[PDB]
Amino acid sequence: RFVRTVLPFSQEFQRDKQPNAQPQYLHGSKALNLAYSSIYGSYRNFVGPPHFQVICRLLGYQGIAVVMEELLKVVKSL
Amino acid sequence: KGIQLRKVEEQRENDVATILSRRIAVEYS
Amino acid sequence: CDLLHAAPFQNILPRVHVKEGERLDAKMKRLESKYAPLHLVPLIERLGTPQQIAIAREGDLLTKERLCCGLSMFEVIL
Amino acid sequence: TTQSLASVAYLINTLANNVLQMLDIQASQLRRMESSINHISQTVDIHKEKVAR
Repeated sequence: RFVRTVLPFSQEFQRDKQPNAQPQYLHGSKALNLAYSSIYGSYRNFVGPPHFQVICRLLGYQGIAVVMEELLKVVKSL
Repeated sequence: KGIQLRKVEEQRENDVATILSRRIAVEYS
Repeated sequence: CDLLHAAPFQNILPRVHVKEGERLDAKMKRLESKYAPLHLVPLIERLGTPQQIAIAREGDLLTKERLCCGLSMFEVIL
Repeated sequence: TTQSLASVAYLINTLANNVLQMLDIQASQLRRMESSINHISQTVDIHKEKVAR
């Protein structure tokens, strides 16, 4: 399993701003949204086999190929 | 470049549907 | 997992139980005959358009060939 | 009065029949097109999977 570092050495990610929308466009309602957020809140602080399998399913083969190529480039640069 | 384009190239009346969509979106934030 | 799911439609069967008096080959042949309708390729060829048959063959080929069939990928990265 | 009614009924029947046949012909052709288009889509995604492999 992967767990975050005790002191971060990188915070320049500067992610985008979360877009707000009605509950219907979300899981469906405030209660449903809260329930799903609570359900999925256990995976926030770690990365494991579930995340890897979801990534594989979502990236098929093209995503894995391109990600590994970029990782090889990064390793070569470093 | 894609994220920069998406940020800058954002979105840009006498249609009832548009007016209603405005009221409900305003009742939200 | 995908390969396990695709066995019935590719004439892939498990090792059936064999008891004294009955030979393994005869039992396997009978089991294959029982599942003959489930087979796609031959069925499509028997009752199918030329275009449909070609597509089916291509699909079957894509389905049966996977990296897990004896292809390694970490060695190239190393 | 008896005649005119028969003529009108005959014309309406023929016209109605023709319209029904036209609709049937169109629907069948649309169905046929839907099969060819599905075959094209199958070929396209098969090619995409081949490229990915």
